[PDB]
Amino acid sequence: FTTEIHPSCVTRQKVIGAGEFGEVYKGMLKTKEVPVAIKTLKAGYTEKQRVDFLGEAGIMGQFSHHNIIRLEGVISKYKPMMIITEYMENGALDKFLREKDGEFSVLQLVGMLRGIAAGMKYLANMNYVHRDLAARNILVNSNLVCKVSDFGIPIRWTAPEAISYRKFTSASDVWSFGIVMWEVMTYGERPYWELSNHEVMKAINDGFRLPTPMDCPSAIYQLMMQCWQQERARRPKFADIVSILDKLIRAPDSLKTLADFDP
Ligand SMILES: COc1cc(Nc2ncc3c(n2)-c2ccc(Cl)cc2C(c2c(F)cccc2OC)=NC3)ccc1C(=O)O
Repeated sequence: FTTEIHPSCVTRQKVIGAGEFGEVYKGMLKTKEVPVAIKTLKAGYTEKQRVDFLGEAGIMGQFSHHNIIRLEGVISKYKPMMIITEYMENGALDKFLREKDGEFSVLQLVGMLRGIAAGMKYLANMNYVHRDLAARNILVNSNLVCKVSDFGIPIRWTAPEAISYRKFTSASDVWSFGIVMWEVMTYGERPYWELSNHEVMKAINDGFRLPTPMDCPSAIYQLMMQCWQQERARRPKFADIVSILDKLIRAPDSLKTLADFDP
């Protein structure tokens, strides 16, 4: 099932974006009132668009994890149709970190990566391949919890066997996670900067990998490199990534850089 919500229990308060299917709002939901994100289906939709739009909520409704965006419910009996999710105060991860450049501890950044990895582990253990994992598709709440969203072709986030041979697996999601680690540790820099998609694919085949971010711990960058192994069977699983990041968090000197020992 999917909880069906009566439109009188929703208040749209502010437009916060333009989605694939229509406008997206911040609002409130009566259940004590809770802040929500509200995706609407624009009037004048094709049957395919209506099916696609409501399919997102079908997938999302199958999952319940602290690092996966919560579906509160849908409005499908009234118009416009709406998908109601938990509101995430700090928005998209890549934009959040760019606005906060240099303002987090390395422990805090690794903790965000730990949450993302835990959400992805849950997805993989439910045999869900995401295929579109990127910092723009992760949301951050006011307590800095990061949650995967976007349940429904960007070359530089995709594993080469998925580009060349359309082999999308949890292992290719792991490649994407590596790129996400690099987005996080650079505070939202664009992967491969403005190299062309062709130059990106060419460099990866020749063995180029993204370079170490400034002040990135050695174990974190080497974990990225392991996620970017050309042969997908040599990549860590998400269960391994979660276990590795927990060890680093528990030995936090492993995360320190020079400024932690000087000005
Ligand atoms: C977009 O900007 C924000 C969104 C915020 N919150 C928020 N919370 C939930 C959602 C969204 N946005 C949002 C806003 C606009 C758009 Cl177009 C989409 C969404 C999404 C969303 C996403 F960010 C990525 C992928 C899929 C999404 O919907 C499923 N999911 C729901 C908060 C702050 C900001 C900000 O920049 O200050």
